[PDB]
Amino acid sequence: QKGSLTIQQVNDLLDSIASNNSAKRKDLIKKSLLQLITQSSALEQKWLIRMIIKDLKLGVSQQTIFSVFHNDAAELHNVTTDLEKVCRQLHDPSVGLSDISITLFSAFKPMLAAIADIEHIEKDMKHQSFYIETKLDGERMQMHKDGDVYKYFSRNGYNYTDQFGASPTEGSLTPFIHNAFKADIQICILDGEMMAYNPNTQTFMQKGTKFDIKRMVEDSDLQTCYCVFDVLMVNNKKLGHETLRKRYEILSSIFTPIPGRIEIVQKTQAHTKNEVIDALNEAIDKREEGIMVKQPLSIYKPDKRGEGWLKIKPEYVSGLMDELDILIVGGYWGKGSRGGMMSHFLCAVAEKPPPGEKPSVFHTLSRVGSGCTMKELYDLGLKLAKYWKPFHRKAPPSSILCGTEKPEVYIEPCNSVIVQIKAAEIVPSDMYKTGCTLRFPRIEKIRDDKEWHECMTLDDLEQLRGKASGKLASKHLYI
Amino acid sequence: CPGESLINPGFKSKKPAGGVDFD
Amino acid sequence: FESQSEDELTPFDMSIQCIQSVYISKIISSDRDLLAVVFYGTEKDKNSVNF
Amino acid sequence: SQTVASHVPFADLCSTLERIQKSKGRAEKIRHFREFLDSWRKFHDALHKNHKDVTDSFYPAM
Amino acid sequence: MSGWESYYKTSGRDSLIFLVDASKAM
Ligand SMILES: *OP(=O)(O)OC[C@H]1O[C@@H](n2cnc3c(N)ncnc32)[C@H](O)[C@@H]1O
Ligand SMILES: [Mg+2]
Repeated sequence: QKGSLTIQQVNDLLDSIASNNSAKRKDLIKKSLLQLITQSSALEQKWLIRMIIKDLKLGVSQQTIFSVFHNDAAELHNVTTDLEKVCRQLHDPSVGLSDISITLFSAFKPMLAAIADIEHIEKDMKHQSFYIETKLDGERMQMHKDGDVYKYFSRNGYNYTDQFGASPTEGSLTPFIHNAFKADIQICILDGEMMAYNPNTQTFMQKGTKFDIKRMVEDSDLQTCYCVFDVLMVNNKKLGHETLRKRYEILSSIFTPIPGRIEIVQKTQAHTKNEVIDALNEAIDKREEGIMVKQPLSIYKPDKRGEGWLKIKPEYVSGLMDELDILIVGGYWGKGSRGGMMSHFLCAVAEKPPPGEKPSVFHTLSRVGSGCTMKELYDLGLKLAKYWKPFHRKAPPSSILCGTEKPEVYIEPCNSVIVQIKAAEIVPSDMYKTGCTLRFPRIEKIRDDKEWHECMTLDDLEQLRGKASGKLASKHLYI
Repeated sequence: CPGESLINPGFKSKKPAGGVDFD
Repeated sequence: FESQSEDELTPFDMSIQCIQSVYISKIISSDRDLLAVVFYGTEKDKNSVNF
Repeated sequence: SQTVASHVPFADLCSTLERIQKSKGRAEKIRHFREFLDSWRKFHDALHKNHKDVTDSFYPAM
Repeated sequence: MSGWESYYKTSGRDSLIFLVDASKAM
């Protein structure tokens, strides 16, 4: 009923757990956890479990905590992304920080983009010229350079310098991009995308979900490329308060691009809606994610969305996508907010039956667990509550055929419902019987008018997959 | 179960040797 | 550690005698078996869990 | 190298978090967090009265 | 030092639902 641990002791034990996980020693993890268990109460252990899983569910926003701590703490964290500096510098509430700005070797929360409705695009650009560019499918990285020292940070602030190299002697990008920079540039901060490049075809491989640009394989032929679209510091000159025009101009005086390893994204001037629509249609033709629209006179604002940057994707425009009518063949239980109900489901397509017969066998396609309100999920659970059956791996049912992914409970197709799914594209996979799975799947409507025997068929899925190279956005926006 | 050994489980407790006990 | 009668064995002595007897019987009979000895109620401590 | 975290039981932080979670409005949650923070800061001021350079902070709790 | 023990010290509208009984006795 009483513990004997201080905060420092708990931090030390957690540090031991993390370090020993890094060193591949599980005995020490067991010892540390045993000490925590033996020297703590039930409430303390509940909170320790929450801290280890990294979810506390306090109900109070991180912004509220920072505001209580100090008047200017969220601003400092948006620039440093390090709690230690926030807590040390802002110790006395009265004493503030004179000026806070991006600093070398300190991760800053990247500027994001907001969805755009094509009709009012001009109104979003203040009736002026704007930049249109292509959206790249890869990771987001920011690079800090001081002389021969390099550092890399991800979107949320995680260090990636081990992968890309902290010095020209080692890495996957630095030994090749070190000599790209010009003579007069020694200090630099850049923001861009990390991509995979195939030299044989000289083409960017879109990282839908595969070939691990996140961790390049030595034997693979494709290499790592860095497409830069912003500069925030050059030679003790801070560019974050300057306009996008000046930063784009300065970006051409830092490095001379070498194709395949480092590049500058092209921005095209445009001042009409028709230009935006044409760019979107061209992107759909080239099988690309979408386009970005930027305001030339917009300053950089960390962690802020919908200030000067906008994005357009085929999904955001109504009607431009193909939707799939598929059956629900299994279900899964849910987490905290939705605990005692089936939250995510496993869906399957049908097998073309012999002429004049109803489908008998089904092939799993993908799990979908987003796009339904709580009331809709409750109603769906009530409808299918009677027909759920427990799933046994040793005696799988004949009607449903599954790969490596199996449901917790399965329902016979004769008593299930048809669901409409909107997905970005169809990609190969080995966890499902169809050999393919959807990308970004969501439920658009639980069709109460479609019978179970009106489900899609493997033939239709293959036709859709081959029609447009897997991308579900094929036709062009018209106006 | 009954009359089992408390030293070597799975073996029956042997009665001590009694030698010759004339009737 | 208290003896009710002058000519009698304390509980501790009886326990130790029994432990030694079982040890000798095991050595003679089954030498591959595992035995351990633990004490509780003491002032010192020696265990993996640091109880 | 004294530290306030070496003097603060983890039970205090856990109880503060429990009170924050089992509260209705934002005012009460902020109030409990502020009470903890003010106690920590006052103890910090008391502890490091003579020392000149201090790296101690609220980081262990944050 | 005094220790950590000293420092811590530990409108709207009305809704009504009639509920009549449709039994043979009523
Ligand atoms: O959908 P989303 O919020 O992830 O979109 C924003 C992300 O898109 C990536 N990206 C690709 N190309 C660009 C350009 N030119 N400018 C800004 N962002 C870009 C980034 O990863 C971004 O976080
Ligand atoms: Mg992306």
